[PDB]
Amino acid sequence: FVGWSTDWSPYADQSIKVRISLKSALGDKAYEWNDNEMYLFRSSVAYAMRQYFLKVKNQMILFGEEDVRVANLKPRISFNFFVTAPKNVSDIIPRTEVEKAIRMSRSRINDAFRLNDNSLEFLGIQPTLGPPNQPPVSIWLIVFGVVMGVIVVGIVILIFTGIRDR
Amino acid sequence: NSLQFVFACISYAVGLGNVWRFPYLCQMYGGGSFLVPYIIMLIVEGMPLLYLELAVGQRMRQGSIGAWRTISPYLSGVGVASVVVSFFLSMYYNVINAWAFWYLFHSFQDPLPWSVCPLNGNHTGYDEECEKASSTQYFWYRKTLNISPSLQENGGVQWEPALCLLLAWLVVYLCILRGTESTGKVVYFTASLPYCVLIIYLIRGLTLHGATNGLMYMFTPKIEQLANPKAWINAATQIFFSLGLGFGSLIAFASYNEPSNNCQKHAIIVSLINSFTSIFASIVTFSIYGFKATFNYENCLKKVSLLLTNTFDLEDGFLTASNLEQVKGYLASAYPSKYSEMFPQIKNCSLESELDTAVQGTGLAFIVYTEAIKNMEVSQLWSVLYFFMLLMLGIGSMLGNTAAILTPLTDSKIISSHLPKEAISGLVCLVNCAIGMVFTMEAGNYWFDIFNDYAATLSLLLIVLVETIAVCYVYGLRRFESDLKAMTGRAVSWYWKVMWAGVSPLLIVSLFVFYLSDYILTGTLKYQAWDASQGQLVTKDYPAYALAVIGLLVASSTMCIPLAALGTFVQRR
Ligand SMILES: *[C@@H]1O[C@H](CO)[C@@H](O[C@@H]2O[C@H](CO)[C@@H](O[C@@H]3O[C@H](CO[C@H]4O[C@H](CO[C@H]5O[C@H](CO)[C@@H](O)[C@H](O)[C@@H]5O)[C@@H](O)[C@H](O[C@H]5O[C@H](CO)[C@@H](O)[C@H](O)[C@@H]5O)[C@@H]4O)[C@@H](O)[C@H](O[C@H]4O[C@H](CO)[C@@H](O)[C@H](O)[C@@H]4O)[C@@H]3O)[C@H](O)[C@H]2NC(C)=O)[C@H](O)[C@H]1NC(C)=O
Ligand SMILES: *[C@@H]1O[C@H](CO)[C@@H](O)[C@H](O)[C@H]1NC(C)=O
Ligand SMILES: *[C@@H]1O[C@H](CO)[C@@H](O)[C@H](O)[C@H]1NC(C)=O
Ligand SMILES: *[C@H]1O[C@H](CO)[C@@H](O)[C@H](O)[C@H]1NC(C)=O
Ligand SMILES: O=C(O)[C@@H]1CCCCN1
Ligand SMILES: [Cl-]
Repeated sequence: FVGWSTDWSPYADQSIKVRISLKSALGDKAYEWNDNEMYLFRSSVAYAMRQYFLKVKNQMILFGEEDVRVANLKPRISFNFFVTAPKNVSDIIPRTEVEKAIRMSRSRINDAFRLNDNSLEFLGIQPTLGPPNQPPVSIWLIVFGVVMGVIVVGIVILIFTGIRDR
Repeated sequence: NSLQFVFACISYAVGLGNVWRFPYLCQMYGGGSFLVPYIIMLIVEGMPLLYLELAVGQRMRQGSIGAWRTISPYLSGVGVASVVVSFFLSMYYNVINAWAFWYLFHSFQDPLPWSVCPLNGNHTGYDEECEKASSTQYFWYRKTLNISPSLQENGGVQWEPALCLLLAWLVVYLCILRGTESTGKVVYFTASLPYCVLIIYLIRGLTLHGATNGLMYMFTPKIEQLANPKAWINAATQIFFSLGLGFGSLIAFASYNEPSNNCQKHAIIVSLINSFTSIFASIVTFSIYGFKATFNYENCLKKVSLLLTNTFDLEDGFLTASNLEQVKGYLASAYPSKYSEMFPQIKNCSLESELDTAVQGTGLAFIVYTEAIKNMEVSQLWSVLYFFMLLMLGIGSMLGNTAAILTPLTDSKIISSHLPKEAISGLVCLVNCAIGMVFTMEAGNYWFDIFNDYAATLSLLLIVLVETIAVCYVYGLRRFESDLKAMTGRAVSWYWKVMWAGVSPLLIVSLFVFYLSDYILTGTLKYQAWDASQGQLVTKDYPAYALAVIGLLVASSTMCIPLAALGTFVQRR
């Protein structure tokens, strides 16, 4: 292939792509995605990184809103962000750790924007719906047993009474 | 005495053929394209032949076999055959009741089984087949029947449907043993509860989004598919199966009536009430069906819009259903290199195709009404109420059919002098339940399809044809008219004579000829089969062994007449 693309970089593997759908989850009464919303999103991501590094690796790292670098913003509200070291740009947190951090505190990020796991897609982090706990044994089997028992008792008593009468 | 007889006939006629069979028969054959022949086949075939049955029941004042033997010995076989058909009906009809029982027992759960699809296995999404189809369709085809992909593939006897069928037959036997004349308050109750439940479901069914689409599909008589002879055949056979013509129990019911009674009013009233009940139930069912089709169309449009938006980086709400083609053209005009990749992937969906292929088959009523229940507020109560109305209808119809089966057996002194009637009825129920286990297999729904379409479908036409020729030409229509006039004071109207003598037999013969010609020209009988991978219904040719059963079911009952004639001729010589 002759030529080059101005979008590939050796550190582009560590980027995480976010896609946001404001007008589908909220319909009306939906805020616009201006720079303040991006600031809040970067603050939320930095908070998630702090929580992960505090509750797992037991390291106190002072992330900030400037350590979540964002590119390729588009009217769909779909961009690519990566989290670097607190005061050292050359160091990029590997994508696995960022994904674990997002998984740990995805509910808080969802609540900060009033989105629910479908209008805030991280394109690589998929949520878990939750196991559908089962009733004790089976309601239908119990009901069928009761009905069959009463029907059999009725049949037996009717046959016995008819035989005894004649 | 008029109320007793009229309500007995109504309770016999109004059953699962009105609420269950009519909706899916209408859906299968084009909706309006099926409704126009139905009415056309009701004025010509329903009323005159029902009136003829009731008059033969009165003027003979004997049973079916007794009447058709007293008219002429060479004809007594048509009394025997009219029993055999009932047998086959009672062989499979109960399966429907079993299904309702199943759907009742899975109605006391907060997470209704047909409401939410099971988890895929990652615990992050839904099942592939449960997503391609609906939750109701997945429950009906997999959780209820566990239908095999083809008729050639069958497993063992599914124990849950077998137990449900056993319970239904036990209930029928208990109803047989318990009551025979205590239907006093029942006729006051069992005739209004189905109408009340259908009224409730109509009140819900006419406020759903896109209900008018369903009504428009129901009432539009598409001329293109109106030329199908199978539609006319199915309309006539459904009329006969819903009125009970050919089963021979209407003759027995009219045998107990006074000869100074108006059977012209009663026949007209019964036929009109049956037609109105069928139309009302089908209206509710098709309103819910139209809601389903509209929902599927909207879902497909939303999926296509989401597919385009996630790729072209369009705004969240920019791409709507009102500006889809234009934006598609705009996107295509913007750059074709990107559009070329996914052009196969973009799917075309329209209301018409969804309406033809949303839901179809013998489970149309169950799927549609479970969907409607899942869209209620207290789903459990409405599900219980509907599947209890359905249970009452099925139980009443089966009581009528089994009485028609059993009366000749009880009247036979050879059997009545050896075993009690309680044992004869027990043996009949046991034989029927044991034979009906073939409908509980993995491929049992296909055998149910065969019996629902051939066991009591065309034999009822030939039986009624033989009966009307017997009444008109062998007995003598002038003698019959004189006897009826002496019995009731009023001579039969000229219209009834015209429909008895020439019009109805000629129409039946023409229908038979058209059906035979169509079958010969096509040369390939096909059935619908579930496809879970595609999640829809596909057409497959019947195997070699399924045609033998299809032929025998009709052949035994129909050929029981000429064999009896040959036997009588041999006995004479
Ligand atoms: C901001 O963040 C950035 C991150 O982006 C951070 O920059 C990093 O800083 C660290 C610390 O200084 C650097 O680590 C140093 O790397 C020096 C480079 O020389 C080595 O380079 C190769 C590294 O590969 C390592 O890992 C592989 C895989 O595990 C392993 O196989 C290697 O052996 C090595 O451990 C390495 O290949 C290379 O090889 C030499 O030797 C081989 C024979 O083994 C020979 O064949 C080669 O030809 C070559 O000669 C070489 O080893 C390295 O010199 C340096 O090591 C010295 O110090 C350490 C102690 O710190 C001693 O243990 C060691 O013996 C040496 O004395 C150290 O490893 C890292 O490279 C930077 N990364 C980048 C991208 O810049 C900044 O520091 C941050 N800034 C702030 C302010 O925080
Ligand atoms: C979810 O399950 C499917 C199999 O149906 C599998 O292909 C896919 O990789 C699974 N997803 C994840 C995140 O593991
Ligand atoms: C949809 O319509 C287009 C144009 O009529 C056609 O080329 C295509 O085959 C159809 N089906 C799909 C799945 O795209
Ligand atoms: C899905 O599963 C994950 C663990 O695999 C769990 O943390 C998460 O809470 C689940 N989602 C629910 C229960 O809604
Ligand atoms: O409408 C029904 O379901 C019944 C079936 C048996 C004959 C009478 N009609
Ligand atoms: Cl009908």
